[PDB]
Amino acid sequence: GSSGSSGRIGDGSPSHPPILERTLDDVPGPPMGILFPEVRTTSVRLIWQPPAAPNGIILAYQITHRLNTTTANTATVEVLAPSARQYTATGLKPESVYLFRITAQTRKGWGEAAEALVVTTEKRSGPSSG
Repeated sequence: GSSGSSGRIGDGSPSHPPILERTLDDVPGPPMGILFPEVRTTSVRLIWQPPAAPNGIILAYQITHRLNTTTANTATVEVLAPSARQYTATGLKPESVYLFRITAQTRKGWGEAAEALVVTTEKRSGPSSG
């Protein structure tokens, strides 16, 4: 009796690790997308967005409004819900500038904060640059 045989070898199969994999906890980042669509004298309304990298369930947010140039003791910051993308600021002095600091609240605390300035007036103005 007798017989023979033969074959060939080979292999290959690349892959990639899945993103969005937070092992540890940590406060969120700065809320980007701070634009002022509606801004009046003593009443403004800006809109922001959540941080692509929350790295933690948002419990709420904070919007600090104050006069960039004025006097006082502190700034009356307001806490928003974790499902708040926009906010309304009432009781602002016209013919001035206000700094809007947006922040989120997690199980760790308050992470980065997005600062956005907005003037109070009826005359629309926007240089757009930088």
